[PDB]
Amino acid sequence: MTTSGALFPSLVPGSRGASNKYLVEFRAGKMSLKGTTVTPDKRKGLVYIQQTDDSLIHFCWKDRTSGNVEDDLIIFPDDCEFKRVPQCPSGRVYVLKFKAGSKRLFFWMQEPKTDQDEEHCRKVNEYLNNPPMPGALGASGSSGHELSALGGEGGLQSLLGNMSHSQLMQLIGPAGLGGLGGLGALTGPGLASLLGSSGPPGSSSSSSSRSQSAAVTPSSTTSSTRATPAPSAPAAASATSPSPAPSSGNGASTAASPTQPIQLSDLQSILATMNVPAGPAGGQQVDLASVLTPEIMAPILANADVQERLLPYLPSGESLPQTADEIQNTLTSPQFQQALGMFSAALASGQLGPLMCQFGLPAEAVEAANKGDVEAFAKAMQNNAKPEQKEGDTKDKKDEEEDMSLD
Repeated sequence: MTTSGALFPSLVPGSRGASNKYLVEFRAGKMSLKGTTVTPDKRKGLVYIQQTDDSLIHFCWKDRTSGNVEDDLIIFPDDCEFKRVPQCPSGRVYVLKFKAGSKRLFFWMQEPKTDQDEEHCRKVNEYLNNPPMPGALGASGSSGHELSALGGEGGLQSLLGNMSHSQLMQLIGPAGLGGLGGLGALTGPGLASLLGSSGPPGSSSSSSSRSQSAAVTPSSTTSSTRATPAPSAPAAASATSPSPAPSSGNGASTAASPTQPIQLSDLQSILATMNVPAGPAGGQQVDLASVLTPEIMAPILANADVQERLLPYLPSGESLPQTADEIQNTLTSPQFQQALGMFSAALASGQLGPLMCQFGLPAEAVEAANKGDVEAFAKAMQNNAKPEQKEGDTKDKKDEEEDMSLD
């Protein structure tokens, strides 16, 4: 014997008395590449945020169709930023941008009430900014250097030595530059620190040595002004709340809105070479497939003269359709965007031009196609997407025939 047989304290207790599992949890889904085309993954999902035992932020997305974990990442302090997409009409689409790597995961909120929209964003982005007091960050005071940081070549120099005897002459320019940028900076003011750089009154100097205020006296006496002052109050025109409207960017719409990328043109180019199933010389290739849709492009891309310009410019890893009853009926999306993008490259060069004349496309598109104006070609085919009028059936103005009616 050792004890009794009336044992009870050998079944373990639980918790649920302020012992939370997660830092943040909310209903949201995401978008994914289905090839070159991005599509929403229209499952019910959950995003959640948790802390690691190393004291970093663990971010996770899970399914609610069966309940599976689908994606998870440990994120370092400041390494990501979560923001709402401004191009969204409702506001429910969001983006987690990774500042290292240039990766963007586009999310979409599946919470019904939009009253919590900014509240979830704030809670997420505060944990990405401020971690729950880690000690695993490291230290650097007078050490912390990598002696190579891997291999594969670096671009810190163009050549290690340049072979040039004639290297004494400087590059000649059309004007030059002076000392702008070497102004001296702030050294630490005391006499005007936060004052605004103003000086003392000018009423204290009253010597009266000169009193010149006019020289418009060629006849000497010209004192025709008897007793009529002119204060001259408005020295300049100004407004407290100006609001432009004529706003032009070289055209009254063309670049009048802000279209400048935040380095995104270079970042999307390297991503297209590294992992994204896109083209680095493209972007427009993916968009024009929504404008020049399969119904119009079916007999065009089914012609051999177009295929013989697409096929040799193909980068390998794709095989386009060859007949119109494939293109009009049997498609996904990426294959058509690849076809549209190789088409637009040959069109923009001008050499595809002659075929548009042979197919029988609109005269404004046929003109644009032979120049290489893909923007005007797309606009012409979008505006003239109709037959010989469709905005009323009353274009049938027959007024009888008497046989002798053909001349």
